[PDB]
Amino acid sequence: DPEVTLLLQCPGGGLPQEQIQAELSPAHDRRPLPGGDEAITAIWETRLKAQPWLFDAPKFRLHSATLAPIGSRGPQLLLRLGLTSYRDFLGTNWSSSAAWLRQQGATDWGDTQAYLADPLGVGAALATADDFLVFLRRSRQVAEAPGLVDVPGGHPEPQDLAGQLVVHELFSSVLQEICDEVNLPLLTLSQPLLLGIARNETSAGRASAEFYVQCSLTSEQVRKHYLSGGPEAHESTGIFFVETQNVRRLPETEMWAELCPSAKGAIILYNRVQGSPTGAALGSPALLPPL
Ligand SMILES: O=C(c1ccc2snnc2c1)N1CCOCC1
Repeated sequence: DPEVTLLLQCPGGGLPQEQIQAELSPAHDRRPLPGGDEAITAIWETRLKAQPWLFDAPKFRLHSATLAPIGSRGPQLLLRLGLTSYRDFLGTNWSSSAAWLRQQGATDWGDTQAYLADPLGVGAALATADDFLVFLRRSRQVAEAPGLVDVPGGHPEPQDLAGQLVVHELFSSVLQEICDEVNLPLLTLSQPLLLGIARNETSAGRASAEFYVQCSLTSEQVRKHYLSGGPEAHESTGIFFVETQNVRRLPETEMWAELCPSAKGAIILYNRVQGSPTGAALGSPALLPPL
């Protein structure tokens, strides 16, 4: 799967909010382009002169994420974050020249991402009370990954002593994206666990935080809530469900070729961190079938 790379696999079945620190610093921002940020401005101007209803928005930038030694007490993860924007994304990661910016970053800074916006996404492996994961079909008319399968999520917009508010907004935003797109009540959702971070190599290495969220409703009830919004209540064109039993072998199915890279990230991390039992009971051959 060359279109997805794992940057972080979380320990202990995934990390709760209270075990994560963030450092939000201009030291973690994109570097100005070698010939100046005028190239980003020119692309934006061309875009607005064709689609003048478009608007810019701020985004978090992932610089890096450092895990503590396993088995330790105290904070278990440090997220190094800067700030970027939708405009900077359109002029760098989404640019036809994105691979040239990666080579220049290697040359100038020893960092393939130095000249990339790299806005941080969020996504969820969302499980039902009857043990299914939730999938969404993307419109065939959108610019990114048309007609492919996705999981719930988005790209959160800003607003340890400003850090804890930032971690709070990241955990909040994955629940908000589930309530807005799937139309579920907030009180049917668990507190999220962070499974890990996955990079989209088809979009020049931009990264998504991937979470595990449990719903107290069954697959049939989740479908009812999704549909009862009507076609205007969601960006996706349909919802469907796969037994957690069958998610284990999903990369061997015809569905895999239809998953967008960030949804592949969410399913690989679910299989590694929530699947793959470590103990004698769940590891027994009748509960963990060979092959
Ligand atoms: O939701 C998104 C979107 C896509 C990529 C990124 S990367 N940073 N934030 C993003 C936001 N879009 C694009 C514009 O039209 C509506 C759908």
